[PDB]
Amino acid sequence: SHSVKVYDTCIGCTQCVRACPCDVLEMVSWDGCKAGQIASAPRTEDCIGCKRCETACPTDFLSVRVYLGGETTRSMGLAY
Amino acid sequence: ETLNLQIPSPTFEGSTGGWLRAAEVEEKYAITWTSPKEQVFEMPTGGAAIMRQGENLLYLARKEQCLALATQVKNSFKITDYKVYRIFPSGEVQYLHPKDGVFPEKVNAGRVGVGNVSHSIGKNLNPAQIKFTSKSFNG
Amino acid sequence: WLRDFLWAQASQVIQSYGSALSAYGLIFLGAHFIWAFSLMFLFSGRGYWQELIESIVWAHNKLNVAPAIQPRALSITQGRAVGLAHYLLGGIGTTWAFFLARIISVG
Amino acid sequence: DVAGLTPCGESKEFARRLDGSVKKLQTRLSKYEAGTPPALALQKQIDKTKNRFDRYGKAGLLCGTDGLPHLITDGRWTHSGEFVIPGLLFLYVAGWIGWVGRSYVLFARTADKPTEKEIIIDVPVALSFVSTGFIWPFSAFKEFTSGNLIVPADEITVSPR
Amino acid sequence: VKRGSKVRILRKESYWYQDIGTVATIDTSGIRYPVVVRFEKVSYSGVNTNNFSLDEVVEV
Amino acid sequence: TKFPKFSQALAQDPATRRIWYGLATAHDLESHDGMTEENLYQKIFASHFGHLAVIFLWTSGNLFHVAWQGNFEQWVLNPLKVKPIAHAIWDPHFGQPAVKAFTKGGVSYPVNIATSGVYHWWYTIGMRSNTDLYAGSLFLLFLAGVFLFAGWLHLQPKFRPGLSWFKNNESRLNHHLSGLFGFSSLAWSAHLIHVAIPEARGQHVCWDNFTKVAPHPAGLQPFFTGNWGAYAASPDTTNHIFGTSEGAGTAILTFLGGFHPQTQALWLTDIAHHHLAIGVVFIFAGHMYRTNWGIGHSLKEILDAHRPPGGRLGAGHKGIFETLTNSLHFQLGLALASLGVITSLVAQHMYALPSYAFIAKDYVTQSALYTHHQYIAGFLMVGAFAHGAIFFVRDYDPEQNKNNVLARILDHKEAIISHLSWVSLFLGFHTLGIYVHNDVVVAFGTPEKQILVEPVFAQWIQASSGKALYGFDVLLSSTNSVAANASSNIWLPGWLEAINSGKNSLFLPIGPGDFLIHHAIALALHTTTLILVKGALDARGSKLMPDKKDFGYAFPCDGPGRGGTCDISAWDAFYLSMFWMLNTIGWVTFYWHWKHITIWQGNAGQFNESSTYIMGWLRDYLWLNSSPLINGYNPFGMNSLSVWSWMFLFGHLIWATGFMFLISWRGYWQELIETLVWAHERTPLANLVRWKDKPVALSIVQARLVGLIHFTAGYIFTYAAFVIASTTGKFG
Amino acid sequence: IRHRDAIISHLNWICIFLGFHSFGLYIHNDTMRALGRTQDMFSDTAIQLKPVFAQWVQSIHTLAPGNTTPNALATASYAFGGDVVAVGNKVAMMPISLGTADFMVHHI
Ligand code: CLA
Ligand code: CLA
Ligand code: CLA
Ligand code: CLA
Ligand code: CLA
Ligand SMILES: CCCCCCCCCCCCCCCC(=O)OC[C@H](COP(=O)(O)OC[C@@H](O)CO)OC(=O)CCCCCCCCCCCCCCC
Ligand SMILES: CC1=CCCC(C)(C)[C@H]1/C=C/C(C)=C/C=C/C(C)=C/C=C/C=C(C)/C=C/C=C(C)/C=C/C1=C(C)CCCC1(C)C
Ligand SMILES: CC1=CCCC(C)(C)[C@H]1/C=C/C(C)=C/C=C/C(C)=C/C=C/C=C(C)/C=C/C=C(C)/C=C/C1=C(C)CCCC1(C)C
Ligand SMILES: CC1=C(C/C=C(\C)CCC[C@H](C)CCC[C@H](C)CCCC(C)C)C(=O)c2ccccc2C1=O
Ligand code: SF4
Ligand code: SF4
Repeated sequence: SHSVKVYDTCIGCTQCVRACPCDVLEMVSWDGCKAGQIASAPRTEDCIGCKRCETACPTDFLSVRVYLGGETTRSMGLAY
Repeated sequence: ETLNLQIPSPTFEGSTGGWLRAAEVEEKYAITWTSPKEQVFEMPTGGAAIMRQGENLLYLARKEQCLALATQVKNSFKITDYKVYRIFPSGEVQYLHPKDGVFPEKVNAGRVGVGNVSHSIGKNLNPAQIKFTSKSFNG
Repeated sequence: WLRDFLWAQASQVIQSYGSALSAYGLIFLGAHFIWAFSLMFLFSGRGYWQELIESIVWAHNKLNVAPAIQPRALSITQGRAVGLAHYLLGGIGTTWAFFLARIISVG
Repeated sequence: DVAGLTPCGESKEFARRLDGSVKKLQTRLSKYEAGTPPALALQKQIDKTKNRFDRYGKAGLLCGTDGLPHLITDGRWTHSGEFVIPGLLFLYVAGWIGWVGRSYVLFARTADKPTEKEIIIDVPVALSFVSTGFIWPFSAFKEFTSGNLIVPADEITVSPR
Repeated sequence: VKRGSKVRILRKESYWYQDIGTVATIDTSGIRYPVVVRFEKVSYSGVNTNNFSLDEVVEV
Repeated sequence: TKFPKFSQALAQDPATRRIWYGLATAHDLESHDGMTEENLYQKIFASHFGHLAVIFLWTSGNLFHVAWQGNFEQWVLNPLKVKPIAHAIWDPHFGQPAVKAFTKGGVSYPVNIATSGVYHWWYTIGMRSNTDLYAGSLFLLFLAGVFLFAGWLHLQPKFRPGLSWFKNNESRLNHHLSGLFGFSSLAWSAHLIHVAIPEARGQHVCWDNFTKVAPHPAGLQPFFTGNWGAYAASPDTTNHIFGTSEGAGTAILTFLGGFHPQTQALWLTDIAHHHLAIGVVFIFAGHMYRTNWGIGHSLKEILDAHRPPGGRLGAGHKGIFETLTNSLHFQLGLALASLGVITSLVAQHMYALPSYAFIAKDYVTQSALYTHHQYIAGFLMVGAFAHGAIFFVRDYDPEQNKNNVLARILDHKEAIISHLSWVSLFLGFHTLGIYVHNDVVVAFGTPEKQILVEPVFAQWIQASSGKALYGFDVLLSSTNSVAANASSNIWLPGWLEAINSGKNSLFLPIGPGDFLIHHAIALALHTTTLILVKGALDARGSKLMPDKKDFGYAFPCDGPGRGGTCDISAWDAFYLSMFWMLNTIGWVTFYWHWKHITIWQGNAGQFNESSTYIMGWLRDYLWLNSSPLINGYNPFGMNSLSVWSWMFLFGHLIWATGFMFLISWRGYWQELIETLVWAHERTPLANLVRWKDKPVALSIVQARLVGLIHFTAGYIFTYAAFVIASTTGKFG
Repeated sequence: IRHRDAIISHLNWICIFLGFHSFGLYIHNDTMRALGRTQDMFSDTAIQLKPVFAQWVQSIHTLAPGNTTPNALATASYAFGGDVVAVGNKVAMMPISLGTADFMVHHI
């Protein structure tokens, strides 16, 4: 699977979670940013590696980082 | 909670874009949603289908195909009543989305953070430092 | 086709220098150039060119002459569009000179 | 002469270059009547060709075995008109263009919309800058020594490494 | 720092590392990155603002 | 599910990508699962023995196939008229005209003529018959086995060296300088004195008679007296017929300078004295480092002490010792950069100063050898910078290198990269600009308006070595100079004869065409360096990917965000510099070959006039010399250049197929493959057959590698077919 | 759109077949001519791939004047067959014969 990380620079804008085409990301409660929430990556086995989350992220360097790893049927986006 | 297998399927005339042998031997995905109308939508795998008034049910090969339909069904038909399942050939049906009844972009209690790194991205360890060591680069 | 068509009939455009067909001889070489130059845009990627621009921006910053319209490498699509346009300009322009100098001389 | 080369005024191969260039034009002129526009066009080209060869022969250029002029660019003063003086002329224009372009980009930074000044150029101000370029060597060196050409390394963005 | 002041960025992976921005707001709450800084250059993402901590920010 | 046994991430991929990626990652032992540093050095040790045996098997096969199928004995009798045979042809696809067309070489069977020069090398070093060619093949077969067994043996539990052995820098350097370089240079001096030089003089010396045949009549008595100059007495006369006793001297150690007048090659006594002197110098060098007896240098101490007190280098080389010892990629890069320069020196000094008898009259061999080694040089030079990029990403630790030369390089990397950018553009604007000026001015009928710069700096260097062609009268060319008078009793008379004959390639005459191409070659060296240096210095991070080091050396991109990040990895700058390396070796070998084929015809003036514009290179070099190659077959027959004529087209085909991998990218191909997967499942009688690995389009990085390989292979095959067939067809 | 896999897979197969059986004939000929085997080539002299359908259509158009275009006096084009038309001693048009090379490049 791919490895998706969220760094504590996340401002809790939820944009990565809305952009994710495979429901990999969700919002969990936090206290390190004004929004009170941080992105989370509980379902990275479903991550296809599109990096739409990274595109959506507005922090100067990406709070969400996708690290392409071992390929599977899910992460290769194979319908066959 | 469990998928009612008897839910009627949207009127579709078929396409070559549907699922192949890997769906019947590895895994299949299903999406259900409630429609207030008998209206035409676009299938992720091809042409146009007609969703029946009431409860609909589809089967797709990829999880992304079910969610791409869910995005369209919520942006043009304002249906937010969609549940996505994973189905294994053993008969096991695995509920997928929304995973705890609340959409991921909305916060929920009892969600535990996975993948969260306590420092910023520039504070990772250099590859040379963790060479021939099992230690992870995230600090 | 290589010997009896391209090699045999390229004689007029190559030996055209010093004649009225020397313009076709120059466009033959110029289009060969544009075609090859297109492969810089076709075989390369934007990420290399933005990082190269960064060092060039640095030398401007050093001399306080950086522009306010921040230079970027061309988009991924525009690199494809620029590569294809110069490939077509170069490829077709080579044949245009080759066809015209050849058939004016012998036909 | 220098590097075993021959002055073009006494090169026999230079002399055959001039003759062959004129025989080539005269045989094209042999196919036209005297007062025609193609005859006058070619007669003016024979005058131009002869003038060029005469000028090169008397200029101190050195010809090779091939009868073509060769340029000596090692720095010797007898040959400074082939690279050093054209080069001095170039660098004056090039530094002018550079000084003038640099002066305008610094002006445009202090503008209401700095990027609108670069796609819509303030032509009276940009012409004020182009006229200033004639003394760029003095203006730019004083700019350097007054600490206004070079910015220190710690106000320049660099990559993390 | 204080709101409205000009600051030189010291986060090495910032787009504006060793560039000058201006402080928009400073959050009194226990936020990890409480200084909001706006810039005139956009980053490669076209963003012109970012949050920073106090030890990543120096007044000029 | 188990082929990449070294990688569980690939062995669990269900696609055809697993087969491709497992093959391409097999030799990157550092990345294999559960790799310790002990096992990494021990596998490299054994696979170095295995590589050595492959080199000995390759050499034995060349010796065997010439002893068996060659005409070495006939060639030795008459080496300027006989064409050397490489090996015989047995191809059941041949027609009977092809069998006849390849039956040259004086034999009754189809054969391939050799362009490698091994006949001239084996003749010069002593080989005379087929039976000692085969004896040498047998020795290499034995040596390959000895090194195959040594590789297996040092993988055994008791014979596996420790990391402390693998990192003994001072003991390895002492032995490789004094034994591997120095003593074998001394032993090669012995071979020439005892075998090669006697057999160049008609006297056979082999294992049968070597212990009873003195190399010198006096014989190891002048050596033990200090009367060493008694070994230079009576050198080979200028009437000497190589291989025979007529005109032969008795000297074994001379410094005559110049060429043997009949072989046009360096004197064998100069070569033996070269290897004796080099061998002594290297043995002394191999006593520099402290091993076990308290004399010598610590390498760590020397590096730590070389910090200039002015502080301009920072901490200097403190901590470089540990950085180089721990990084095999740093070691590989230094080795490849050093090797890359040498194989370029080999190409340059072997065409201007040939050592083998009657080579440099083999225009095909002389051309192929130069082309071969410059291409090897360009590959080695790219690899050094690639492995320098791999070092910074993987093996460089910035905290053990605080304020070093290495860290301070990375601190001004934009100064370095922008100044390469300027010098590349500076060279490119004006070198292309003069050439285009010359083309336009020549096209308009006015070649006298060309910009023709005399390369006076190089001509003055030629004159400094004694070339009396430009009237510069400096140093060696000057008759009464301190330089000229100093060497007069040794090599000056022979060297001035060699450099002032226009009958060899020593310091060839140069003009404006040579000036222009050298500045093009300068453009291509700085531009290739730019891509590779930018790849090495931006490898760890940039402004687009400040965390680029977390992703590795070879990754496809960081996605379409932040403007787009295609080709952003350090690997991708290797990829991009490979095109510039091919372009530069093209410019070098095109120049070498055109300058030589025009000289070999007797028409050096054709290069002199046509090289100053690009149409001269197109019509007078590529188009003019194409005709024997493209007529290797036609509707009127075929000849023995038919194979090169086919390799020529073959090379254009592979080169163009590479464009498909480089222009068209993955998304188009994955969507086609999905329509092919559908059709197979729906086709009756064919869906009975099922793939074990799901068919997928090649990866983003893999397609770059596949296109690069096809591009590169097409480049090599086309030029080799051209440089060999055009030279063969012309013989001049 | 709902059977585009069947369209693209069938077109994909045709293009592979076409490339093998048009450009591979050229590669067969390069090899045979290079190997000295000119009797093994697809040529007018050797194995013949004639364009009989194009030649037949050319036959019909030369027969058309007075037959299937009865009031026409000449053919629509002399490329189909018929006379050589010369103007200023240069050929205006003349029959364009089709052979193995014409069969090969049309399938190209
Ligand atoms: C006048 C403005 C100006 C000035 C002072 C400089 C200054 C410099 N540039 Mg250049 N640059 C400019 C414009 C300018 N740049 C533009 C418009 C481009 C886009 C094509 C570039 C692209 C560029 C590259 C790619 C590189 C430089 C480099 C450099 C440095 C070395 C000189 C050189 O290589 O010139 C080279 C100049 C060019 C290749 C293009 C110049 C094109 C024109 C002639 C200049 C623009 C004129 C402008 C419209 C002025 C209008 C003024 C008017 C409104 C009053 C130096 C920092 C090099 C560097 O970093 O080396 C250290 C380098 O590699 N620059
Ligand atoms: C005197 C003792 C001695 C000798 C002869 C060697 C010899 C060798 N060792 Mg070393 N080694 C030694 C002691 C010694 N070792 C000690 C004491 C240690 C421990 C501290 C090591 C530790 C060690 C390691 C760890 C490794 C080696 C390796 C090697 C091999 C290097 C590869 C090769 O063939 O290059 C041959 C090189 C030359 C012949 C000289 C280089 C020539 C240069 C490039 C230019 C020559 C140009 C010249 C004109 C050639 C003309 C050719 C002709 C066609 C005209 C080589 C056989 C490596 C290997 O391959 O393992 C099997 C390896 O991995 N050694
Ligand atoms: C003929 C083919 C060709 C040409 C000309 C170039 C040219 C160049 N390449 Mg590219 N490249 C090519 C093929 C080519 N490449 C291919 C096939 C690859 C493999 C993908 C690459 C990969 C590559 C990389 C990776 C890099 C380069 C770099 C460079 C530059 C190096 C030479 C230099 O610095 O100054 C030479 C300058 C020129 C040749 C510019 C020509 C001047 C123009 C033509 C002026 C004409 C103006 C005219 C009026 C325009 C008319 C337009 C009309 C519509 C009005 C230069 C821009 C390097 C670079 O940019 O560093 C600075 C670099 O990093 N190239
Ligand atoms: C960065 C530019 C550059 C580079 C990489 C080279 C590289 C090379 N040159 Mg070229 N050359 C250059 C610029 C350059 N040259 C210029 C500008 C001139 C003057 C026309 C020459 C004149 C020249 C001659 C006459 C010869 C070479 C030769 C060579 C080769 C051997 C090394 C040598 O002589 O260095 C030469 C190095 C220099 C001259 C140093 C230039 C460094 C400065 C920064 C460049 C700019 C100077 C500036 C434009 C002039 C100042 C103003 C002045 C007009 C008042 C090598 C390919 C020789 C060769 O082998 O050819 C076959 C040879 O004989 N070069
Ligand atoms: C010479 C260069 C070259 C070649 C051979 C190909 C070959 C091909 N392209 Mg590519 N392409 C190229 C350049 C090239 N392309 C370039 C530059 C671009 C850039 C835009 C593309 C873009 C492109 C696209 C976008 C598409 C293709 C398609 C195709 C295929 C056409 C179908 C076909 O003919 O199958 C027959 C195969 C051939 C003619 C290849 C040569 C085989 C000959 C006959 C010899 C075979 C020898 C035999 C296998 C030897 C076996 C033994 C050996 C292994 C030892 C084929 C694989 C299309 C495709 O795949 O759809 C079918 C397609 O959609 N190409
Ligand atoms: C083949 C190897 C190629 C290697 C190339 C590597 C890249 C280049 C490496 C850097 C070399 C260049 C930079 C250092 C350049 C360099 O040489 O550094 C010299 C020196 C710096 O070296 P150090 O730090 O070792 O010197 C210590 C002093 O700073 C304090 O002790 O600078 C000085 O402070 C002293 C000035 C020189 C002392 C006077 C010398 C004579 C001057 C007058 C001569 C006669 C003039 C009149 C007649 C004309
Ligand atoms: C790439 C590679 C991979 C892995 C790593 C690696 C190992 C280091 C590397 C090495 C590869 C290497 C070094 C590969 C080396 C491969 C070699 C040397 C292969 C040699 C094969 C020779 C044969 C089959 C001859 C057989 C002769 C016979 C049977 C004759 C017999 C007989 C005749 C007639 C007469 C006598 C009597 C009898 C006995 C009857
Ligand atoms: C990328 C990378 C990252 C970090 C790690 C890394 C691996 C180290 C690095 C790679 C770096 C690489 C790949 C570096 C490559 C470096 C190279 C190829 C350096 C070439 C050096 C040649 C020299 C100094 C020649 C000197 C000749 C002289 C002095 C002749 C003198 C003369 C004599 C004697 C005789 C004639 C007269 C004159 C002319 C006077
Ligand atoms: C060279 C190159 C660049 C760098 C080129 C840039 C940034 C554009 C340089 C163009 C200059 C600035 C202006 C163009 C003027 C030309 C001299 C004439 C062009 C003709 C019309 C535009 C008028 C990329 O950005 C790129 C991106 C993606 C794939 C490949 C490549 C690529 O190959
Ligand atoms: S890479 Fe794509 S699938 Fe994976 S988390 Fe990001 S947006 Fe979701
Ligand atoms: S997009 Fe970036 S900043 Fe916004 S929630 Fe996701 S990780 Fe945090």
